[PDB]
Amino acid sequence: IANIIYCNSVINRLRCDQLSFDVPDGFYSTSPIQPVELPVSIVSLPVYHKHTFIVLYVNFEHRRGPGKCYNCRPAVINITLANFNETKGPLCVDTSHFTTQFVDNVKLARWSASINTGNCPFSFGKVNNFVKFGSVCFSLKDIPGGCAMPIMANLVNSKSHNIGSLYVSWSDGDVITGVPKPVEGVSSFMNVTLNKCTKYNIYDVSGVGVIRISNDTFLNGITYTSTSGNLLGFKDVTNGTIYSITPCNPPDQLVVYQQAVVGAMLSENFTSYGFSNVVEMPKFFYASNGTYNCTD
Amino acid sequence: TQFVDNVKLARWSASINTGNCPFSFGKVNNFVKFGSVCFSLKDIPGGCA
Amino acid sequence: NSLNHLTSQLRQNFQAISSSIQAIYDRLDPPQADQQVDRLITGRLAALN
Amino acid sequence: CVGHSENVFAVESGGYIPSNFAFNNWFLLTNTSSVVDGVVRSFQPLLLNCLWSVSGSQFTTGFVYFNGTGRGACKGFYSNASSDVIRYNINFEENLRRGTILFKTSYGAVVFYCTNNTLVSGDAHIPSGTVLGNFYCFVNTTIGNETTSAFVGALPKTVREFVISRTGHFYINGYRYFSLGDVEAVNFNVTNAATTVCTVALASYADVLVNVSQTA
Amino acid sequence: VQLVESGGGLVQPGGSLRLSCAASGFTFSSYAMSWVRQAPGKGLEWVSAIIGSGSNTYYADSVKGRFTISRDNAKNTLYLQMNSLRAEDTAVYYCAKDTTPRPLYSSGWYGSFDYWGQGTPVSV
Amino acid sequence: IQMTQSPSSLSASVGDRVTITCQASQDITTYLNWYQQKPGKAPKLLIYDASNLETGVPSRFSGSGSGTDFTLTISSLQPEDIATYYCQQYDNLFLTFGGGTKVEIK
Ligand SMILES: *[C@@H]1O[C@H](CO)[C@@H](O[C@@H]2O[C@H](CO)[C@@H](O[C@@H]3O[C@H](CO[C@H]4O[C@H](CO)[C@@H](O)[C@H](O)[C@@H]4O)[C@@H](O)[C@H](O[C@H]4O[C@H](CO)[C@@H](O)[C@H](O)[C@@H]4O)[C@@H]3O)[C@H](O)[C@H]2NC(C)=O)[C@H](O)[C@H]1NC(C)=O
Ligand SMILES: *[C@@H]1O[C@H](CO)[C@@H](O[C@@H]2O[C@H](CO)[C@@H](O[C@@H]3O[C@H](CO)[C@@H](O)[C@H](O)[C@@H]3O)[C@H](O)[C@H]2NC(C)=O)[C@H](O)[C@H]1NC(C)=O
Ligand SMILES: *[C@@H]1O[C@H](CO)[C@@H](O[C@@H]2O[C@H](CO)[C@@H](O[C@@H]3O[C@H](CO)[C@@H](O)[C@H](O)[C@@H]3O)[C@H](O)[C@H]2NC(C)=O)[C@H](O)[C@H]1NC(C)=O
Ligand SMILES: *[C@@H]1O[C@H](CO)[C@@H](O[C@@H]2O[C@H](CO)[C@@H](O[C@@H]3O[C@H](CO)[C@@H](O)[C@H](O)[C@@H]3O)[C@H](O)[C@H]2NC(C)=O)[C@H](O)[C@H]1NC(C)=O
Ligand SMILES: *[C@@H]1O[C@H](CO)[C@@H](O[C@@H]2O[C@H](CO)[C@@H](O)[C@H](O)[C@H]2NC(C)=O)[C@H](O)[C@H]1NC(C)=O
Ligand SMILES: *[C@@H]1O[C@H](CO)[C@@H](O)[C@H](O)[C@H]1NC(C)=O
Ligand SMILES: *[C@@H]1O[C@H](CO)[C@@H](O)[C@H](O)[C@H]1NC(C)=O
Ligand SMILES: *[C@@H]1O[C@H](CO)[C@@H](O)[C@H](O)[C@H]1NC(C)=O
Ligand SMILES: *[C@@H]1O[C@H](CO)[C@@H](O)[C@H](O)[C@H]1NC(C)=O
Ligand SMILES: *[C@@H]1O[C@H](CO)[C@@H](O)[C@H](O)[C@H]1NC(C)=O
Ligand SMILES: *[C@@H]1O[C@H](CO)[C@@H](O)[C@H](O)[C@H]1NC(C)=O
Ligand SMILES: *[C@@H]1O[C@H](CO)[C@@H](O)[C@H](O)[C@H]1NC(C)=O
Ligand SMILES: *[C@@H]1O[C@H](CO)[C@@H](O)[C@H](O)[C@H]1NC(C)=O
Ligand SMILES: *[C@@H]1O[C@H](CO)[C@@H](O)[C@H](O)[C@H]1NC(C)=O
Ligand SMILES: *[C@@H]1O[C@H](CO)[C@@H](O)[C@H](O)[C@H]1NC(C)=O
Ligand SMILES: *[C@@H]1O[C@H](CO)[C@@H](O)[C@H](O)[C@H]1NC(C)=O
Repeated sequence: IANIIYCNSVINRLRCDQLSFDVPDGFYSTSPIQPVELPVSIVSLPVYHKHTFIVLYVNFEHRRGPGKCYNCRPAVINITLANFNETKGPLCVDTSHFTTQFVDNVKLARWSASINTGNCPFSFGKVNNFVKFGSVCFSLKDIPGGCAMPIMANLVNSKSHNIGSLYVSWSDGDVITGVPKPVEGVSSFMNVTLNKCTKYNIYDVSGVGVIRISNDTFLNGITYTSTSGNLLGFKDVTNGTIYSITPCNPPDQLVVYQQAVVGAMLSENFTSYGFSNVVEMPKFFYASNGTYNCTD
Repeated sequence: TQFVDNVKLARWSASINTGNCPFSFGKVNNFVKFGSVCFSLKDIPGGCA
Repeated sequence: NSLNHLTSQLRQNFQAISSSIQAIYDRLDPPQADQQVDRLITGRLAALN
Repeated sequence: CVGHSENVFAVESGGYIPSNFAFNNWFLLTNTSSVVDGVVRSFQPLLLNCLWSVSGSQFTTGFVYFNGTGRGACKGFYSNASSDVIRYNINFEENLRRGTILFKTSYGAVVFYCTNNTLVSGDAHIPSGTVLGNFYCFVNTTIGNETTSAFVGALPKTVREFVISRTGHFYINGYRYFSLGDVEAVNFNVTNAATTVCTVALASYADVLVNVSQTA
Repeated sequence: VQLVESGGGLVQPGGSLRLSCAASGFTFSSYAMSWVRQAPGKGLEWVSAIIGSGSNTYYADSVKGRFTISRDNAKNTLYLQMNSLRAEDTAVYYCAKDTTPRPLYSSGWYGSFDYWGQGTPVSV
Repeated sequence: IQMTQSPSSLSASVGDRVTITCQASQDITTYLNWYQQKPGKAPKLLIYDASNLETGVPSRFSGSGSGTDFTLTISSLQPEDIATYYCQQYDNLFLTFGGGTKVEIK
């Protein structure tokens, strides 16, 4: 090591991503850090609703007898899939909305159950994030052409053992979707926050942004998207009002001169980056420490 | 890993193939790194044959 | 022509589950989602070149 | 219909729409997102088999089938072909909130309605999370002699156009809201009739290029 | 693994009290919390418990209905709502940590507490 | 579920093989843990699952039993062993504590 620099200041951070100790004079793009308190905003269309609960129960215990071994693999395993019956065939969801719940019934201390993704294209716990399917079926026995999610038993600071698997089969489509849970008293049809960075799932489109009210009066559709595919706005079917969506942290530009940051171009009227003065320019705001008594 | 052919019939021999596994049974001896590895005569979910 | 070509490449799946990064993280655990996001990163960097 | 005498136009030979038509309340049908500005190519039901005026015609129309049964006095070129989409133009800010829409299928009769008094829907299978102070739409399916009710969702405060496909696709203001299954006929019997409905057209899918501005 | 509580004092019967407990030095969302109090001259009486995700809530018979248990995973804080005080709630309260780590998508058993706090008493 | 700790108090000398038992009134199988309570301090965990020694406790403690009667024995009494003891079951979410015992010095 010859010398080091700490990526703590504005100028030092710009040197760390530029991977150089000297930054040539010019204009550099940058992005503010995203907040972490992101609320959840959900918009959905009211349709014929029936809710199915896919509940998986995992329970095991050590073989009771003359040997009180604890680190050994469990000997008795009892895995059930709620209303699953082997002779009836796989448990296929046949309603519009559903949720998946994992119930651990093991009482042994330091022992816990878990489920892995395996070769499936989705995780058992993440299906509740508005995932779309044309059909979905769950079974405790092998399903042809499906995928398997391994079930594991874990000991604290000790190696874990496989205790079975869950078999899932699916097809693409928009008839069945997975919702988190029917809480008694939450209007999941239209519950959004405004003027704050929030995570949204609006009409089956997920992203992070800011929602606001625009006077636009488009008559066609309920969802408006850009060429990139990103959602630019949506319409409330009960109101008639159209809301716009903006990214939380749009890029800015920093002016560097003689290894120092002298100004910044901004899209908002904030004295950002510690500058004490801000001026209004024809197509952006400009913030700097300048006194505007210069000519060169 | 060691492969032992106990068949004694003339003109007969045993062999093992890679299948869908990302490594060969005999090639594991070439300093292959793993976090864990398990072998079994019955199907293992999320594994290879 | 150059801008429209660059923006249209954002819709490509690049052999991934979806072109939307947030959609991947909403469906898979971080260990598996990272292997899917890397497909979008390499493909989109090629479009920039 | 109503105004300029040309809102209802004379269908050109072959079912084409005149090149100077203002397309007022003629929306671009979409299943998902809607284009704001640009030029797009798509299969749209714009090849008209027959277009007739309802307001000022005194015929009142009644029931309309996808085949020629029930059609009104077509203005201009017309055909005895089978159609796949029926378009109901509905005027300035008018709302179907105070009427019903009848349907005929191969299994009986189906009626679509929207209401605020729970006494009119009969049963309602768990319509949770809704605001109890506003209207919601349901549907009665009569399998012959067996009557059954079901919840379908909600419709906007104002409807500018109605489009129904033979395969049951239900379009409002250019967006597909429901899917009622195969449908062989439809009736727009709503109060303030012959004034809420302006023009009715039977159309078929055709390959078109559309210059869309402000989603119109 | 440090636990510290606050909100003790003297409250008239039937009022309200906002108890609190703070946790640090471990992944807070993976462990079920619990609330327990020791009456003067009595043993330990379990009050309430909360799952790591906060989805399931349990109470004792005397605790049931009077108080609500809540937790905030965004700041590693455990919250309790003392409502409808009686004279028998005069005791010292401890917040405990379960020993079994469970995934956030799973509900599970509890009962083997290993680490406790320091104890904030209340009077009524 | 009711649990009884007996005796509520006992005195022993340095080196005695002290033993304490508590009943459960129900088939708890193996779901019990023991606690250490120094007055003026919060309790600490001694043995879980009725037989496992916690890593933070000296190996001079042992417990065993199955069904409804469970036992906790000390190999030899040391000067800091003087403290309150408690047994608690976790076979049910509405778990209960025992009557509590107060060991004493001689
Ligand atoms: C929203 O999403 C739904 C579901 O996908 C769409 O519904 C499909 O719409 C397409 C429109 O193109 C339909 O396809 C068309 O079917 C028409 C009728 O075909 C039937 O009838 C003929 C006999 O008359 C049979 O031979 C045939 O098998 C069908 O039973 C045809 O008119 C169309 O054919 C024309 O276009 C094709 C293009 O490939 C040409 O090859 C033909 O020569 C001809 O010109 C076409 O096949 C499709 O059937 C609909 N499916 C369902 C399930 O409803 C909605 O349209 C869509 N809405 C929007 C706005 O996007
Ligand atoms: C494997 O574990 C499952 C865990 O679900 C056990 O099934 C559960 O068994 C209990 C006791 O038989 C059932 O409890 C009682 O069921 C009756 C009948 O509905 C009800 O009246 C009682 O209130 C109580 O719930 C429980 O419902 C049942 N649960 C399910 C999902 O089936 C199963 O018995 C265990 N098997 C073995 C061999 O250990
Ligand atoms: C287009 O198809 C429609 C269906 O929506 C036809 O309507 C009805 O079809 C039946 C077919 O036979 C005709 O049935 C007749 O009904 C009378 C009962 O009143 C009975 O007398 C006869 O024995 C026979 O069953 C009925 O005419 C007809 N209904 C109407 C209103 O015409 C419509 O005919 C079809 N036309 C074409 C162009 O295919
Ligand atoms: C697609 O449709 C849009 C909307 O109708 C068309 O844009 C419109 O085009 C006309 C003719 O260029 C514009 O009118 C002209 O406006 C200027 C400024 O007011 C005036 O000096 C001219 O005498 C004439 O009125 C009209 O303003 C413009 N509308 C908008 C909203 O931009 C577009 O041309 C159509 N494109 C195709 C290929 O059909
Ligand atoms: C839709 O179907 C329901 C179910 O039959 C109808 O509800 C009936 O309404 C009448 C009054 O209109 C009541 O006397 C009956 O008791 C209701 N039925 C039941 C089963 O309770 C509803 O009226 C129908 N609506 C329309 C517009 O046809
Ligand atoms: C499975 O279903 C069949 C058919 O209903 C029934 O006879 C059998 O008892 C069921 N078995 C179990 C274990 O539920
Ligand atoms: C929106 O959802 C949040 C979830 O925390 C809930 O607290 C709030 O009350 C909801 N509001 C409406 C109007 O549904
Ligand atoms: C309202 O609408 C007009 C017309 O589009 C637009 O120029 C204006 O910026 C909007 N302003 C407000 C304050 O809503
Ligand atoms: C739009 O809807 C929300 C509730 O969904 C309500 O707060 C708002 O005031 C409504 N605005 C109008 C103009 O109806
Ligand atoms: C920008 O903000 C400054 C400081 O608050 C204010 O005086 C000025 O009027 C604002 N101008 C605009 C155009 O927003
Ligand atoms: C600009 O002036 C303010 C005065 O308070 C100072 O805090 C800030 O650090 C200065 N910035 C630069 C980049 O010189
Ligand atoms: C501006 O610049 C001039 C010329 O360099 C200087 O003398 C003066 O002090 C500055 N300030 C003002 C307010 O003129
Ligand atoms: C349509 O069918 C009717 C009844 O046969 C016939 O009178 C009419 O001339 C037909 N028209 C065309 C344009 O084919
Ligand atoms: C709509 O139903 C609500 C239920 O809260 C009722 O209060 C209201 O009076 C009804 N209104 C109308 C205008 O029919
Ligand atoms: C038809 O009508 C009668 C009227 O009394 C009713 O009892 C019957 O259930 C209905 N049923 C069917 C199956 O169509
Ligand atoms: C037509 O509508 C009127 C007015 O709502 C109603 O009285 C009549 O019963 C309806 N008739 C049919 C056949 O739908």
